[PDB]
Amino acid sequence: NGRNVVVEPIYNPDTGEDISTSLDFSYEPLYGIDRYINKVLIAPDLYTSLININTNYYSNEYYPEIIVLNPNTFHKKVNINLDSSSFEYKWSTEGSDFILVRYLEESNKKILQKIRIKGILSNTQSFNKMSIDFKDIKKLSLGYIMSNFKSFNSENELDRDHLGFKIIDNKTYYYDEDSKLVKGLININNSLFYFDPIEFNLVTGWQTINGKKYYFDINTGAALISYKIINGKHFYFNNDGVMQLGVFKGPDGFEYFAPANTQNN
Amino acid sequence: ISKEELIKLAYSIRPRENEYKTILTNLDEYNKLTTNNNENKYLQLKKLNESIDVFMNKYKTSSRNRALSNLKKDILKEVILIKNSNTSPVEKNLHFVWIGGEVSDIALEYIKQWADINAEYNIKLWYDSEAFLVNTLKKAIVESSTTEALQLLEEEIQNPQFDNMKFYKKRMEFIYDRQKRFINYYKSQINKPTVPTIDDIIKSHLVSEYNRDETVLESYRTNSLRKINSNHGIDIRANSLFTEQELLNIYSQELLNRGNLAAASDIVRLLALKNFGGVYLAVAMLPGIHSDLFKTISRPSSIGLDRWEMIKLEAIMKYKKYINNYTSENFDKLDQQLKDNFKLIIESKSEKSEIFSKLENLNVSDLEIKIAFALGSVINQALISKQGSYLTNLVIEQVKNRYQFLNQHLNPAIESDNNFTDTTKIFHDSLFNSATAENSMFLTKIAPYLQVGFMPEARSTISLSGPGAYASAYYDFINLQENTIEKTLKASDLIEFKFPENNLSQLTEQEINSLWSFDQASAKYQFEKYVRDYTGGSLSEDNGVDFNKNTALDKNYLLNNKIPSNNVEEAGSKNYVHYIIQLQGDDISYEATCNLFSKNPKNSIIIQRNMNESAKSYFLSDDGESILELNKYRIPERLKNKEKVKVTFIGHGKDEFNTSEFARLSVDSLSNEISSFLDTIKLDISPKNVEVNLLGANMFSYDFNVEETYPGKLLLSIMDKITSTLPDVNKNSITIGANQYEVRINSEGRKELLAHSGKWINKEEAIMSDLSSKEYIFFDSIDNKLKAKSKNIPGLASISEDIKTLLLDASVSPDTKFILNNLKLNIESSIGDYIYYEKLEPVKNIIHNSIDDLIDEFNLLENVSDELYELKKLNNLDEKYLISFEDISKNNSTYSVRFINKSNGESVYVETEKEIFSKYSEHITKEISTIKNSIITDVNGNLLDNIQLDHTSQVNTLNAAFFIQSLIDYSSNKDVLNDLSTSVKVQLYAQLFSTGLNTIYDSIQLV
Repeated sequence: NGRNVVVEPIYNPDTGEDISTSLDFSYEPLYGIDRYINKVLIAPDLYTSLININTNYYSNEYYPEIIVLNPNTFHKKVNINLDSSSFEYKWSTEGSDFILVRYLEESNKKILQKIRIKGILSNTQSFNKMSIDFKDIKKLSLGYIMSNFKSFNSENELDRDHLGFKIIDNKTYYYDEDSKLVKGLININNSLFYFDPIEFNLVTGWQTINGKKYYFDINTGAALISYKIINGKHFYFNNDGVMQLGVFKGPDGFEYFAPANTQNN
Repeated sequence: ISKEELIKLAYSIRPRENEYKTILTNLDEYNKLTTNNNENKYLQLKKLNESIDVFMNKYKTSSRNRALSNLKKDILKEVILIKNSNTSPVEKNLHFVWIGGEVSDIALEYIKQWADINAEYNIKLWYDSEAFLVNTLKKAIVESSTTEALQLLEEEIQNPQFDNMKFYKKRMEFIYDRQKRFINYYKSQINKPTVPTIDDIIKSHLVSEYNRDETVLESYRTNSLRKINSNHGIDIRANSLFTEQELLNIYSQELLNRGNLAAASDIVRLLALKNFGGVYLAVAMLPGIHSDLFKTISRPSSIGLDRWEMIKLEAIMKYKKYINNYTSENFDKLDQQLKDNFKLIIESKSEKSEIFSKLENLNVSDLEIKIAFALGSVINQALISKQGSYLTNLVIEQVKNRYQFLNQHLNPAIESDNNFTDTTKIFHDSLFNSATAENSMFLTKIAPYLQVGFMPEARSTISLSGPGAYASAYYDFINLQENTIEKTLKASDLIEFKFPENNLSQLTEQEINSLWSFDQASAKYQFEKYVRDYTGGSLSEDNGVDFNKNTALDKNYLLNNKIPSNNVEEAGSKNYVHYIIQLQGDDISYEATCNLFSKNPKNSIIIQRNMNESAKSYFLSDDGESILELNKYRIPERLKNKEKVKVTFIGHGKDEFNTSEFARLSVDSLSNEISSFLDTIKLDISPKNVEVNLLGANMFSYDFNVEETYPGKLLLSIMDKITSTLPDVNKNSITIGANQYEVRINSEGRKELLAHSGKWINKEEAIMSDLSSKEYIFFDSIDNKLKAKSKNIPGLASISEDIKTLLLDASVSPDTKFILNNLKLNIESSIGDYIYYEKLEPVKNIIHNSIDDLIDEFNLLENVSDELYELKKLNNLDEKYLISFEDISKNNSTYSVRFINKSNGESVYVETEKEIFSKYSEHITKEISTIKNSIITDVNGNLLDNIQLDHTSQVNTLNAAFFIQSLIDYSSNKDVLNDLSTSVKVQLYAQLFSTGLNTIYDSIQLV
């Protein structure tokens, strides 16, 4: 389905037993595998009037946006309970859904937690059903949030659905199958490519990944493999693309590829 | 409908509760109380719904709430089933309202046409005998207040940068003072033992406070009475319409306190339809036209549907006229064979016998009323009701509730005798301190109630007694509630309550003339007319240096003085090019083009069409500080990949409401200009969506009728050119748009405006009104008329926040504080209207489409479950029967489906002519064959799965697994009777393991 997490209430085995009316989400089980997950789709049920979203788990690196589906419960008001303060939120609107953004700066690390409530502006029944609880204030409304909180333009988000190389700016991306925007060191057809893991764009030139040295072509972006001439010097890589220090054979003959701080430095 | 099937369908571990027993007893009373009378049955169903609501509110985690919600949905079907029972025609009457003045000759011709076509229908015209001079009194008050305010503002008239809203505020203050004096004089003549009349009090006030003549006003009262009494007039005071003192007070405060004749006419409509059952039509309505007599004429694609309908009416009433001044300017367009075809096809028939339809059968229920439609919303034009109609009582109860709320929150400000500003501040402080979460939009709408009809952008009757009250009462009737204030209505329920189109036929020249509202452009042109009438020497502000000034592009001034001083920025995407075009040789458009180039110094080009030979494209290079004089209006290679184009024409427009010219061009001339410009674009850009702007003075955006406006016909011609010539741009990827002023931020941070004098003026309320009133009009994809785009809601919120900060500022005059408060109320009402009217589109991507696909699959699953349940009810098959889906062998007409018992396995056959259980069986066979080839082999009951690492082979198996798993696992509605879960489980087991269920026929192995 596109590597999307579907949070769902547990189906009750006993029919006569009382049905639970709460949903909880936390970023804790996404630790380590958040670099593969596209989005999170919380899907409430008929018996759901309370949603807790624990947004304080700060040890992750990538935070997927949360899309809250529109419920059709018999309850008068359904409750969203975020454990965060009333400030550091900017609201928006992309068509007919409500966008909430948590942007906070800490430890010289940027955290952008985005929450979207899908299909909530279509009619006043869905508009007046939601009531959002924070850490410092509680029992709000979407009209209160629109009147009080600061608004930002979310229409600048150019990264829509694509399928191949997009040169949408001076930068360039990949946009793989199911439009996931891959962000690491990946191979696509037969050659290794590198996309910078904090801005998602393709980077060229010299690169270092966990100490090892790779080289990526300026014209294309693929990892160089054979004995290649770079700026009048000579370098040798293996099939994996990493340079090797030692004695290896080129077309002109064997050569010596020394480490740094040597007789020639 | 389940008298005894509700039990053993909703089981809980706890025993039966008192509210559940009340629900069961009330349901049994409903089922055992069956009669042809519908009102008692409706009240019984409403009591049942209220009992279910209070039980589900009391007990939250009960296991019966799912079955009770399904019962609630069955109740919402049953109310439509109850209303569609008494198919009886309405009693034959027509009602028309004209209060306070002479009946116009055009409306007289319309009602005589209605009487001539419908001879068997007894028409009526309602009027007030004591109210005949209120229109003249209101006109005199408006003219006196205009003179009083304009004598005070005469020293500021001479400023060309004058703002109109302060003059309108002063005129509204004087109007409120005169109305307070008149109502004090009217309430001063109640304590006398003798009784006066309303027209006598109005005449006395007119001859005391004006130079009015008693004999002239007596003559005007007398001649107006005989015209109405000859033209089927019946008095509203002679009949027993006015019964309740609350409704008398409502009519008195909406006639004498406020000169609001349409609001008085609304309660007149409801009281007339409550007393005498009849069919109401407005005085600007025409009878319907048969579609068969005009279907031989093909409609052109360059003419909208409303334009085609009104030129059809103009073609009918052009030759056989029946109207003294029926304008046919839109009919007089160039179509010679269409005009000749219309002439022969209306001269080949008889006179008023087949051209216009008849009202010979209007079959409605006692509870039902029908109402006209206008752009997806109801409108109080055509009504059909019997005598004593229940939903008509609901509408008048909603009007009573809204007026009671308004009077309760207004009467402190009425009794507090102050001036207009303090009175409306007391009113606003009383309203906003009682604003809950359910009527915030309602209070924001009815907040500028005292200035309705006098100040621009003041619409309160729509929420008080008009289409908002009608839609609220429709919701209240359908969903079985009491006194809903403001909630939405489904389009399906609205078209189920829809008036017939061939009986309504709304489109009328008088209807189009009345469709315009008192907006910003109307207020500006009325102010200009007032100044031009009061002062003999009018001021010509359009002359300037406008002509004979072929100013070249100052490259040094553009590069060194404007782009480094660009203090503004945008937060939108940059995959577009800005084709900035200058159409006039003046410093105003030169500075406007320079400022737009400051807005976009990267992608924009400059084309000056004030001269012809020295016309090219100016833009920055790949490096900064370099401007190219490239000819042929071309673009660099960096701009050859953008998917959007944003053309912009900057010029002037003459002072005319709905101006037909821009920059001394016309619609067709500018369409040919854009076509000739597009002949050079086609070799560079193959875009996905286009966008046309229009900047310049006296260029506004209108929201009621987008046709007959300047962007409408231009939009139609340009969309024809786009869908003919430019590839990969769809019909719905079109956008027209008009803007009046120019926005610039200086080094301080303030927003600056450019006027005709060439200097920069901080007209903050004008620039905020322009930014909040700019719209975009596009062509909708359902093959309909032109629609308006949704505005930038965060942009409106930013404008409202800036208004809030400027109102919290200290050095701001109270008049501008009042104007900005009104603008904030208008912006909040606009956002509430976008929420309320369902004008916000859903988003479309890969993530959002799958959610809607599962929603549609669940709805289809519920429909199949309900139809299977009623089939099992009809054919008297018990719970032990399992339907087969692989055997949908059919006859020529009916569909035959077989059943398998779970105890002895016989194969009976039943016949039912339904398209469902054939395509659904095909779907559940295809989604089982999708996973059938995902299994390589079966070894001793263990299935060896085959995994596919291709992405497109993983979506199909996952979708099939979801589709099978949902309808094999989910407990559907009324699933204790029919077991569709095991009915598809047996089919899945048979197809996965053995030979299929269509082949297995032996009873023992079937069991």
